[PDB]
Amino acid sequence: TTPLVHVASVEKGRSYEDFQKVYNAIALKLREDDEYDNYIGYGPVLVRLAWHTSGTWDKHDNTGGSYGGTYRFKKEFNDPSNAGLQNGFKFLEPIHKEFPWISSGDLFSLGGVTAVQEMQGPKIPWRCGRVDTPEDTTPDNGRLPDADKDADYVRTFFQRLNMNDREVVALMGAHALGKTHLKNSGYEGPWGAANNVFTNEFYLNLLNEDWKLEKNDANNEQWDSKSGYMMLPTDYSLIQDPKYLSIVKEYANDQDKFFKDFSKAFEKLLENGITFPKDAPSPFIFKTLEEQGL
Ligand code: HIF
Repeated sequence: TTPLVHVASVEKGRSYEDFQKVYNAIALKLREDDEYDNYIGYGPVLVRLAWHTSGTWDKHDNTGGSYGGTYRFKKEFNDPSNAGLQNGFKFLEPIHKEFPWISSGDLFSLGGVTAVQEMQGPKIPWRCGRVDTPEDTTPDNGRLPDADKDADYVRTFFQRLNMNDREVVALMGAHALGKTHLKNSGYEGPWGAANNVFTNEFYLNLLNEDWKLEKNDANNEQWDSKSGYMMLPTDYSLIQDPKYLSIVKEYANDQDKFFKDFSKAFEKLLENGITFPKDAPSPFIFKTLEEQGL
């Protein structure tokens, strides 16, 4: 199959204002449904949904990616790697119902951007234009990463998504959000204390906590601290590899730098595989509910 080209196509007649309204609806529901997952809220799962719907991309043939919004098809939403994301999709259902004009890919990705910003993270420029593609364009399961591997695995894995060392380490800071759930992934526990506030806590915890390699109730190894935090073997690999370690230390000591680098890497992740016409609108930077006094 020849390398497909996905050209961004703006939803008919829509502009910044239309998308800010969708952002707002998502942000308002995030505030409303705050009891989810023992009051962590839907922020983390929406970020993970944005990542997993974008992370199926393969730079070699442009298959997968955020463009098609293929997670709406059974093969992909039933991917074992996506266990638990159905909660995020259900959250977005009423949003898509109110704004039926937005594409699935635009909604999934915008959900992640909205969550990060509302959780006090950096502003993440976002571009519209993803177009829904047929069920036969859904990528096969197995493109998302395993968590029981080492640094070499992580480095090699992300090369498929065209991410370098700094981009990988910056992206990983998102694990400051939410937690692992034994029933979903075979891992259990949060990475930090501020589960629904976007900060550089992930890096400080990796470096400052005293970690012990233990077996959880699913008989899988994970690193645990007496504080009640955990790290996946892939997370811990960031301090085992000397190159990753240097970057982890940088972000643990510069919140602004982490925010700026994460913003760039996350937008890149959400845009991989998409060709934006020269005359396409500039990226949108949405105002938070707080900035709008809403
Ligand atoms: C090395 C690559 C990665 C691996 C192996 C990996 C494994 C897991 N990630 Fe995660 N991840 C991102 C966001 C989030 C978020 C948010 C969650 C929390 C979900 C929740 O419902 O709380 C979240 C949960 C989990 C879980 C637990 C799922 C569950 O049990 O519910 C696993 C096992 N992740 C990213 O954005 C990204 C790219 C950077 C940090 C990124 C990279 C990797 N992630």
